[PDB]
Amino acid sequence: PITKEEKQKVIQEFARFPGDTGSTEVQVALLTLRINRLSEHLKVHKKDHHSHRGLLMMVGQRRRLLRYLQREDPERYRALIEKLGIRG
Amino acid sequence: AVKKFKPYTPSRRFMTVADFSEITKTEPEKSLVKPLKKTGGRNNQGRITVRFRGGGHKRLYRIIDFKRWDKVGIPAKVAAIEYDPNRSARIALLHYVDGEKRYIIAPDGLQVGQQVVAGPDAPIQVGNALPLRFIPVGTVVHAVELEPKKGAKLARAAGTSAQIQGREGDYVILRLPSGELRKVHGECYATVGAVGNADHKNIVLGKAGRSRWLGRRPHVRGAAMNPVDHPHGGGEGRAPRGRPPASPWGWQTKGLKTRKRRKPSSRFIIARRKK
RNA sequence: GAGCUAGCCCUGGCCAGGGUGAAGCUGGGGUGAGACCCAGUGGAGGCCCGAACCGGUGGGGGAUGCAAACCCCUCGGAUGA
RNA sequence: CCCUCGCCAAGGAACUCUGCAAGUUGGCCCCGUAACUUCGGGAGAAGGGGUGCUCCCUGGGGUGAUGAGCCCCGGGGAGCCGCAGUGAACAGGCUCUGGCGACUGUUUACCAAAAACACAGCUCUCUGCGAACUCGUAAGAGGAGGUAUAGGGAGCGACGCU
RNA sequence: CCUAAGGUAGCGAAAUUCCUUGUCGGGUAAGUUCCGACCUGCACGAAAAGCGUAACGACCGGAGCGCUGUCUCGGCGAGGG
RNA sequence: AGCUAGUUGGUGGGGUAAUGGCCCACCAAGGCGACGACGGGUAGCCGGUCUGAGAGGAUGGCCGGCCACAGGGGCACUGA
RNA sequence: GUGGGAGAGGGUGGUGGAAUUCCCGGAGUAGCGGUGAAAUGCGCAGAUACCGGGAGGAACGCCGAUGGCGAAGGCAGCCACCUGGUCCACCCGUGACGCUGAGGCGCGAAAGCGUGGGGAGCAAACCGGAUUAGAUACCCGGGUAGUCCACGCCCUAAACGAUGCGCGCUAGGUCUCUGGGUCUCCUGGGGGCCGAAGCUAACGCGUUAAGCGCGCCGCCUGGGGAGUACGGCCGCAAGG
RNA sequence: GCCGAGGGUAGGGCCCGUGACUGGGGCGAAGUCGUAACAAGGUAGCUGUACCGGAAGGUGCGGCUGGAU
Ligand SMILES: [Mg+2]
Ligand SMILES: [Mg+2]
Ligand SMILES: [Mg+2]
Ligand SMILES: [Mg+2]
Ligand SMILES: [Mg+2]
Ligand SMILES: [Mg+2]
Ligand SMILES: [Mg+2]
Ligand SMILES: [Mg+2]
Ligand SMILES: [Mg+2]
Ligand SMILES: [Mg+2]
Ligand SMILES: [Mg+2]
Ligand SMILES: [Mg+2]
Ligand SMILES: [Mg+2]
Ligand SMILES: [Mg+2]
Ligand SMILES: [Mg+2]
Ligand SMILES: [Mg+2]
Ligand SMILES: [Mg+2]
Ligand SMILES: [Mg+2]
Ligand SMILES: [Mg+2]
Ligand SMILES: [Mg+2]
Ligand SMILES: [Mg+2]
Ligand SMILES: [Mg+2]
Ligand SMILES: [Mg+2]
Ligand SMILES: [Mg+2]
Ligand SMILES: [Mg+2]
Ligand SMILES: [Mg+2]
Ligand SMILES: [Mg+2]
Ligand SMILES: [Mg+2]
Ligand SMILES: [Mg+2]
Ligand SMILES: [Mg+2]
Ligand SMILES: [Mg+2]
Ligand SMILES: [Mg+2]
Ligand SMILES: [Mg+2]
Ligand SMILES: [Mg+2]
Ligand SMILES: [Mg+2]
Ligand SMILES: [Mg+2]
Ligand SMILES: [Mg+2]
Ligand SMILES: [Mg+2]
Ligand SMILES: [Mg+2]
Ligand SMILES: [Mg+2]
Ligand SMILES: [Mg+2]
Ligand SMILES: [Mg+2]
Ligand SMILES: [Mg+2]
Ligand SMILES: [Mg+2]
Ligand SMILES: [Mg+2]
Ligand SMILES: [Mg+2]
Ligand SMILES: [Mg+2]
Ligand SMILES: [Mg+2]
Ligand SMILES: [Mg+2]
Ligand SMILES: [Mg+2]
Ligand SMILES: [Mg+2]
Ligand SMILES: [Mg+2]
Ligand SMILES: [Mg+2]
Ligand SMILES: [Mg+2]
Ligand SMILES: [Mg+2]
Ligand SMILES: [Mg+2]
Ligand SMILES: [Mg+2]
Ligand SMILES: [Mg+2]
Ligand SMILES: [Mg+2]
Ligand SMILES: [Mg+2]
Ligand SMILES: [Mg+2]
Ligand SMILES: [Mg+2]
Ligand SMILES: [Mg+2]
Ligand SMILES: [Mg+2]
Ligand SMILES: [Mg+2]
Ligand SMILES: [Mg+2]
Ligand SMILES: [Mg+2]
Ligand SMILES: [Mg+2]
Ligand SMILES: [Mg+2]
Ligand SMILES: [Mg+2]
Ligand SMILES: [Mg+2]
Ligand SMILES: [Mg+2]
Ligand SMILES: [Mg+2]
Ligand SMILES: [Mg+2]
Ligand SMILES: [Mg+2]
Ligand SMILES: [Mg+2]
Ligand SMILES: [Mg+2]
Ligand SMILES: [Mg+2]
Ligand SMILES: [Mg+2]
Ligand SMILES: [Mg+2]
Ligand SMILES: [Mg+2]
Ligand SMILES: [Mg+2]
Ligand SMILES: [Mg+2]
Ligand SMILES: [Mg+2]
Ligand SMILES: [Mg+2]
Ligand SMILES: [Mg+2]
Ligand SMILES: [Mg+2]
Ligand SMILES: [Mg+2]
Ligand SMILES: [Mg+2]
Ligand SMILES: [Mg+2]
Ligand SMILES: [Mg+2]
Ligand SMILES: [Mg+2]
Ligand SMILES: [Mg+2]
Ligand SMILES: [Mg+2]
Ligand SMILES: [Mg+2]
Ligand SMILES: [Mg+2]
Ligand SMILES: [Mg+2]
Ligand SMILES: [Mg+2]
Ligand SMILES: [Mg+2]
Ligand SMILES: [Mg+2]
Ligand SMILES: [Mg+2]
Ligand SMILES: [Mg+2]
Ligand SMILES: [Mg+2]
Ligand SMILES: [Mg+2]
Ligand SMILES: [Mg+2]
Ligand SMILES: [Mg+2]
Ligand SMILES: [Mg+2]
Ligand SMILES: [Mg+2]
Ligand SMILES: [Mg+2]
Ligand SMILES: [Mg+2]
Ligand SMILES: [Mg+2]
Ligand SMILES: [Mg+2]
Ligand SMILES: [Mg+2]
Ligand SMILES: [Mg+2]
Ligand SMILES: [Mg+2]
Ligand SMILES: [Mg+2]
Ligand SMILES: [Mg+2]
Ligand SMILES: [Mg+2]
Ligand SMILES: [Mg+2]
Ligand SMILES: [Mg+2]
Ligand SMILES: [Mg+2]
Ligand SMILES: [Mg+2]
Ligand SMILES: [Mg+2]
Ligand SMILES: [Mg+2]
Ligand SMILES: [Mg+2]
Ligand SMILES: [Mg+2]
Ligand SMILES: [Mg+2]
Ligand SMILES: [Mg+2]
Ligand SMILES: [Mg+2]
Ligand SMILES: [Mg+2]
Ligand SMILES: [Mg+2]
Ligand SMILES: [Mg+2]
Ligand SMILES: [Mg+2]
Ligand SMILES: [Mg+2]
Ligand SMILES: [Mg+2]
Ligand SMILES: [Mg+2]
Ligand SMILES: [Mg+2]
Ligand SMILES: [Mg+2]
Ligand SMILES: [Mg+2]
Ligand SMILES: [Mg+2]
Ligand SMILES: [Mg+2]
Ligand SMILES: [Mg+2]
Ligand SMILES: [Mg+2]
Ligand SMILES: [Mg+2]
Ligand SMILES: [Mg+2]
Ligand SMILES: [Mg+2]
Ligand SMILES: [Mg+2]
Ligand SMILES: [Mg+2]
Ligand SMILES: [Mg+2]
Ligand SMILES: [Mg+2]
Ligand SMILES: [Mg+2]
Ligand SMILES: [Mg+2]
Ligand SMILES: [Mg+2]
Ligand SMILES: [Mg+2]
Ligand SMILES: [Mg+2]
Ligand SMILES: [Mg+2]
Ligand SMILES: [Mg+2]
Ligand SMILES: [Mg+2]
Ligand SMILES: [Mg+2]
Ligand SMILES: [Mg+2]
Ligand SMILES: [Mg+2]
Ligand SMILES: [Mg+2]
Ligand SMILES: [Mg+2]
Ligand SMILES: [Mg+2]
Ligand SMILES: [Mg+2]
Ligand SMILES: [Mg+2]
Ligand SMILES: [Mg+2]
Ligand SMILES: [Mg+2]
Ligand SMILES: [Mg+2]
Ligand SMILES: [Mg+2]
Ligand SMILES: [Mg+2]
Ligand SMILES: [Mg+2]
Ligand SMILES: [Mg+2]
Ligand SMILES: [Mg+2]
Ligand SMILES: [Mg+2]
Ligand SMILES: [Mg+2]
Ligand SMILES: [Mg+2]
Ligand SMILES: [Mg+2]
Ligand SMILES: [Mg+2]
Ligand SMILES: [Mg+2]
Ligand SMILES: [Mg+2]
Ligand SMILES: [Mg+2]
Ligand SMILES: [Mg+2]
Ligand SMILES: [Mg+2]
Ligand SMILES: [Mg+2]
Ligand SMILES: [Mg+2]
Ligand SMILES: [Mg+2]
Ligand SMILES: [Mg+2]
Ligand SMILES: [Mg+2]
Ligand SMILES: [Mg+2]
Ligand SMILES: [Mg+2]
Ligand SMILES: [Mg+2]
Ligand SMILES: [Mg+2]
Ligand SMILES: [Mg+2]
Ligand SMILES: [Mg+2]
Ligand SMILES: [Mg+2]
Ligand SMILES: [Mg+2]
Ligand SMILES: [Mg+2]
Ligand SMILES: [Mg+2]
Ligand SMILES: [Mg+2]
Ligand SMILES: [Mg+2]
Ligand SMILES: [Mg+2]
Ligand SMILES: [Mg+2]
Ligand SMILES: [Mg+2]
Ligand SMILES: [Mg+2]
Ligand SMILES: [Mg+2]
Ligand SMILES: [Mg+2]
Ligand SMILES: [Mg+2]
Ligand SMILES: [Mg+2]
Ligand SMILES: [Mg+2]
Ligand SMILES: [Mg+2]
Ligand SMILES: [Mg+2]
Ligand SMILES: [Mg+2]
Ligand SMILES: [Mg+2]
Ligand SMILES: [Mg+2]
Ligand SMILES: [Mg+2]
Ligand SMILES: [Mg+2]
Ligand SMILES: [Mg+2]
Ligand SMILES: [Mg+2]
Ligand SMILES: [Mg+2]
Ligand SMILES: [Mg+2]
Ligand SMILES: [Mg+2]
Ligand SMILES: [Mg+2]
Ligand SMILES: [Mg+2]
Repeated sequence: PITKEEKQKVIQEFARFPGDTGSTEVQVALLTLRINRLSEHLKVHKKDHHSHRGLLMMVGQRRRLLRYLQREDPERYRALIEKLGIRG
Repeated sequence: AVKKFKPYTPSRRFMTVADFSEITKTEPEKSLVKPLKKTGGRNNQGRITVRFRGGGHKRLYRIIDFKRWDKVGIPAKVAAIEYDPNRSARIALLHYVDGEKRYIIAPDGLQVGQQVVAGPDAPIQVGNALPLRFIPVGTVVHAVELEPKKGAKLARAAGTSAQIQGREGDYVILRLPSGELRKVHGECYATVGAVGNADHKNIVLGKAGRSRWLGRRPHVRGAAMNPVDHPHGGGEGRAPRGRPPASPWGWQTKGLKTRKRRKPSSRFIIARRKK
């Protein structure tokens, strides 16, 4: 799995203010994290169709926030997806 | 893998070629090659004694190590994996820490840069050689000797494997590539693993010319000949066989057994093959 | 008797010029990543047209011949078994 | 009269076993191109336009030096002549529709080139290796310095559905 | 009644159909050939493979356009005899 | 289910009472489409008429308005 | 976010025993098998029944449940790794970021197809024996695809709860699974039964609505012809 | 001299009428054969698919209850 420690760094490098967990920024960043791992899991386990739905939900989930974030502060949108390397 | 071609010529449409991905060295090791005397299928009398042979690509013969009990306890690194025109299987260049270089036929799974060793003490891992008695019952093995120190004779073609079944005194029990069940002496060396290049059989030659490159001339059917030439010869128009299908020499060719019955190795074959 | 002819073995040599444009690769697009689509590059093939060279489809001539199998026109293959 | 060749009013295959033979078409450039299809093809499908020469204007490239010159690949305009401009020579006639063989190949040197042989591909069958099988009285060889994803024998003959 | 068992799919007047120029349809002014059908298949039929199949063929059929001394139907001319 | 070479726009001219690719030359790579382009089918449109509780449905002969045509097409001349 | 939970949810790799079959050694004799009764079949060339050895494949008994999980198809020995959904408590973070969803994309039981393996049991086709008027069946003896594995296709169903998703509101009793509490019981989330009001043509539904309401989607418009034809797209074919 | 009604050559697209023969469909009916479904319909039914059979159908595999007891 992802570990507690491994996850905090993500929470820590994306937080808007000192105490932050779960702002759009952190939210996307946390999601980008599980996504990219599942992607690599399915790369090997091509027959794990059930967990692909998970992936498609997460990919769907992150997508809807990015639209929110891109709507409110465009300057901030392009900032997060650069640090995360996301568009395609 | 196997590489297909787009149908840009009529013959390309079906032709498939080997993938050659496991190859890391495109040149044979000079001090281990020697010239192949092509025979054309003709013997020292000059007579064709195996019909329809000749005119294939020139080949340099790679000297292979079918002994390996030659160097017990001296390990070697896998330096490369090479193409050998004289077999279905691929070959592995070993650099012994001894400094000496040898070829063996390449097992499946072998890695460029790994190490292998032969002897009573070798770990049971891919590429090692041991007398059959020290390989655990049930593990699959290749390059098996038939009598001790006589050389590896069995399981040498691409993708093949023999498997150890059980033991009985001085002898172990092998299931050969053909499914036959045989006793082989326990001092017969063998190499753990199966032979590589298993995708070999899925190769579609593709056109007459490919066979020609392989040194295989066209085969002419008996039915297309005359009675002087062949049992199936002659007749006006096409004709059925009109007798039990026979070879050019007259023996029965559909079903008839030919192994010598009183052959001494009979005491050692448990079950004749299958399928 | 294989200095003709047939097959094979060893070692050399030869195939004007033009055309078509496979994979691959690079860039662009696409997607979660892909599959894939497009462009350029590329130069594959018992691929195409056609000399040499190897043949011998049709027709005509020849028929005590130029010739005990030739001549003319035409036609098949021409990187390949 | 014969051979080899040239032309021909009107007709245009009515010739004949058969358009046999001979006309036609013919190179390059541009436009354009159907059924069907294994998506490659079918395709040079078909069909049509252009083609010489003179003058004026201009574009890219090679060797120079970045320029002159020399050489290569073009674009645009206006004009001249003849029956006719790949003006001579070399250089496809086309289409529709069945049979047979999938295809390139091979064959009766010297009456048959094919629907015949071969062919990739499919199946049956033999062979545990001093293999089977083949040649040889034998020795010795081929098989194979190969080892059942390998080797022999036989039938069928891409591929699809069987 | 008989057999070891009684020809399945597909195809069929066929490189196979004797009677035969079978019958009907198409094409032609007129078609013993050709194409499409029918089926009492003299005597198809499933690896001596069955029914199809794009591409290919100096293979063998049938038709049309183009164009012609092939023909009506022959004429003149050249050169070697 | 994709359509488009006068095609979509620019410039310069031609043309008319007058705008305009209406027409020509040059230049740019554009214009239209599921809010249905393109294509096929059908119909001249309206005031109104008919029916219907209304909403709606059906319709456009007579009469009034507009359009289009004058054997089938093309073209101009005279002329406000 | 933090901290916890239950589960045949999914993928990979291993591994355990029961049983069937075949082979081998033993010992043993005249029958075994099967049905309604029989025959086919197997058996003195030594079967069945019994003991020991071995080979191989498929499916997991008890637990097991009116249970659990998944969006659906579906998922059951056990072990490890990789991975998804989901509930709970705290009320810590973001601040309407939501709902639905024409096209699109993916998943999708069985059978079926392609290439290669594997093949113990079972078993379309097929053979034989019975039954019968006939028996191209039902019953019995045999038996090939297939059923299993890998990769790639097909995309259908009584693919069902014959019930699209989300949200809010409208009595309760009881049984069960799974979190949390102040552990009588209270509170959440799933799985059944009976029932308030109401709905319904009736049957029945009823806080898991088929009730009272809003949003968006898909769908219906007499039976047959017909899920056919033609066109179109998809597929190797079957065919969708 | 350009454009130009249209005439002519060549190849394509949609539609309509028609065709030896052929595929099933509707109706007719007083015909032949069997009895598949409705009762446990005398082998519970239906189902997608696959193979087979004169015909309804049968059987395999999986599914549903819209199955008596
Ligand atoms: Mg999520
Ligand atoms: Mg975005
Ligand atoms: Mg490989
Ligand atoms: Mg290929
Ligand atoms: Mg290729
Ligand atoms: Mg390819
Ligand atoms: Mg080709
Ligand atoms: Mg081909
Ligand atoms: Mg190979
Ligand atoms: Mg190869
Ligand atoms: Mg390789
Ligand atoms: Mg040397
Ligand atoms: Mg040698
Ligand atoms: Mg010698
Ligand atoms: Mg000699
Ligand atoms: Mg031989
Ligand atoms: Mg030979
Ligand atoms: Mg090799
Ligand atoms: Mg092959
Ligand atoms: Mg060779
Ligand atoms: Mg061969
Ligand atoms: Mg042959
Ligand atoms: Mg022959
Ligand atoms: Mg002969
Ligand atoms: Mg002889
Ligand atoms: Mg003789
Ligand atoms: Mg003989
Ligand atoms: Mg014979
Ligand atoms: Mg003869
Ligand atoms: Mg013969
Ligand atoms: Mg004869
Ligand atoms: Mg013969
Ligand atoms: Mg004959
Ligand atoms: Mg013959
Ligand atoms: Mg024949
Ligand atoms: Mg004969
Ligand atoms: Mg025969
Ligand atoms: Mg004979
Ligand atoms: Mg005979
Ligand atoms: Mg031996
Ligand atoms: Mg010679
Ligand atoms: Mg010679
Ligand atoms: Mg040489
Ligand atoms: Mg050449
Ligand atoms: Mg060339
Ligand atoms: Mg060249
Ligand atoms: Mg490269
Ligand atoms: Mg790329
Ligand atoms: Mg390219
Ligand atoms: Mg080029
Ligand atoms: Mg080339
Ligand atoms: Mg060639
Ligand atoms: Mg060529
Ligand atoms: Mg060529
Ligand atoms: Mg020369
Ligand atoms: Mg010569
Ligand atoms: Mg020759
Ligand atoms: Mg000749
Ligand atoms: Mg000629
Ligand atoms: Mg002659
Ligand atoms: Mg001649
Ligand atoms: Mg002569
Ligand atoms: Mg000549
Ligand atoms: Mg020529
Ligand atoms: Mg030539
Ligand atoms: Mg050529
Ligand atoms: Mg060539
Ligand atoms: Mg070469
Ligand atoms: Mg060669
Ligand atoms: Mg004339
Ligand atoms: Mg004339
Ligand atoms: Mg004519
Ligand atoms: Mg004419
Ligand atoms: Mg005549
Ligand atoms: Mg003719
Ligand atoms: Mg001719
Ligand atoms: Mg000519
Ligand atoms: Mg010419
Ligand atoms: Mg010519
Ligand atoms: Mg056509
Ligand atoms: Mg095409
Ligand atoms: Mg054709
Ligand atoms: Mg042309
Ligand atoms: Mg054609
Ligand atoms: Mg031309
Ligand atoms: Mg001139
Ligand atoms: Mg130079
Ligand atoms: Mg210069
Ligand atoms: Mg020309
Ligand atoms: Mg001239
Ligand atoms: Mg000349
Ligand atoms: Mg000339
Ligand atoms: Mg030519
Ligand atoms: Mg001609
Ligand atoms: Mg044609
Ligand atoms: Mg022809
Ligand atoms: Mg014929
Ligand atoms: Mg044929
Ligand atoms: Mg032939
Ligand atoms: Mg041929
Ligand atoms: Mg074929
Ligand atoms: Mg051939
Ligand atoms: Mg050739
Ligand atoms: Mg050719
Ligand atoms: Mg040829
Ligand atoms: Mg040929
Ligand atoms: Mg001769
Ligand atoms: Mg000859
Ligand atoms: Mg001779
Ligand atoms: Mg002779
Ligand atoms: Mg001769
Ligand atoms: Mg001759
Ligand atoms: Mg000949
Ligand atoms: Mg020829
Ligand atoms: Mg000849
Ligand atoms: Mg031949
Ligand atoms: Mg042949
Ligand atoms: Mg075949
Ligand atoms: Mg095969
Ligand atoms: Mg002999
Ligand atoms: Mg002898
Ligand atoms: Mg010897
Ligand atoms: Mg030897
Ligand atoms: Mg040797
Ligand atoms: Mg060998
Ligand atoms: Mg062939
Ligand atoms: Mg042949
Ligand atoms: Mg043959
Ligand atoms: Mg086909
Ligand atoms: Mg019998
Ligand atoms: Mg007939
Ligand atoms: Mg006839
Ligand atoms: Mg026929
Ligand atoms: Mg035919
Ligand atoms: Mg016949
Ligand atoms: Mg006849
Ligand atoms: Mg006759
Ligand atoms: Mg008559
Ligand atoms: Mg007649
Ligand atoms: Mg007629
Ligand atoms: Mg005629
Ligand atoms: Mg007639
Ligand atoms: Mg007639
Ligand atoms: Mg004829
Ligand atoms: Mg004839
Ligand atoms: Mg016919
Ligand atoms: Mg008849
Ligand atoms: Mg025959
Ligand atoms: Mg034969
Ligand atoms: Mg036969
Ligand atoms: Mg044949
Ligand atoms: Mg045929
Ligand atoms: Mg054929
Ligand atoms: Mg054909
Ligand atoms: Mg040919
Ligand atoms: Mg030919
Ligand atoms: Mg003509
Ligand atoms: Mg004359
Ligand atoms: Mg004269
Ligand atoms: Mg003259
Ligand atoms: Mg004269
Ligand atoms: Mg004269
Ligand atoms: Mg305009
Ligand atoms: Mg213009
Ligand atoms: Mg109209
Ligand atoms: Mg009208
Ligand atoms: Mg009303
Ligand atoms: Mg109206
Ligand atoms: Mg009216
Ligand atoms: Mg009026
Ligand atoms: Mg008018
Ligand atoms: Mg009138
Ligand atoms: Mg008029
Ligand atoms: Mg008018
Ligand atoms: Mg006036
Ligand atoms: Mg026993
Ligand atoms: Mg006895
Ligand atoms: Mg036992
Ligand atoms: Mg659930
Ligand atoms: Mg708060
Ligand atoms: Mg959708
Ligand atoms: Mg499925
Ligand atoms: Mg399945
Ligand atoms: Mg099948
Ligand atoms: Mg299969
Ligand atoms: Mg298989
Ligand atoms: Mg029976
Ligand atoms: Mg019976
Ligand atoms: Mg029966
Ligand atoms: Mg049974
Ligand atoms: Mg099969
Ligand atoms: Mg299956
Ligand atoms: Mg259900
Ligand atoms: Mg449900
Ligand atoms: Mg439904
Ligand atoms: Mg219903
Ligand atoms: Mg919905
Ligand atoms: Mg609703
Ligand atoms: Mg509780
Ligand atoms: Mg608790
Ligand atoms: Mg509850
Ligand atoms: Mg439950
Ligand atoms: Mg209730
Ligand atoms: Mg009530
Ligand atoms: Mg309740
Ligand atoms: Mg209702
Ligand atoms: Mg009606
Ligand atoms: Mg209806
Ligand atoms: Mg359908
Ligand atoms: Mg259906
Ligand atoms: Mg259709
Ligand atoms: Mg015009
Ligand atoms: Mg016109
Ligand atoms: Mg006119
Ligand atoms: Mg009709
Ligand atoms: Mg009809
Ligand atoms: Mg009818
Ligand atoms: Mg009944
Ligand atoms: Mg029943
Ligand atoms: Mg029934
Ligand atoms: Mg069924
Ligand atoms: Mg019958
Ligand atoms: Mg049955
Ligand atoms: Mg279900």
